[PDB]
Amino acid sequence: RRKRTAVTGSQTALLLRAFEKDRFPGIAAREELARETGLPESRIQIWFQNRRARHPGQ
Repeated sequence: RRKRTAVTGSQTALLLRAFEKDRFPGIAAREELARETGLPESRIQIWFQNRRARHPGQ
């Protein structure tokens, strides 16, 4: 178990917008999102994975 990352409302909103542009960001795009959101890139990867599995689109 790693410590569960607290994702804020504003962070979620920014991730949802990037998801609309590309559902499979590569590591460079994820590192950009990491810098923009404050989340570690590793956590952005997991966020996108879960999003794809649970709420694709909309």
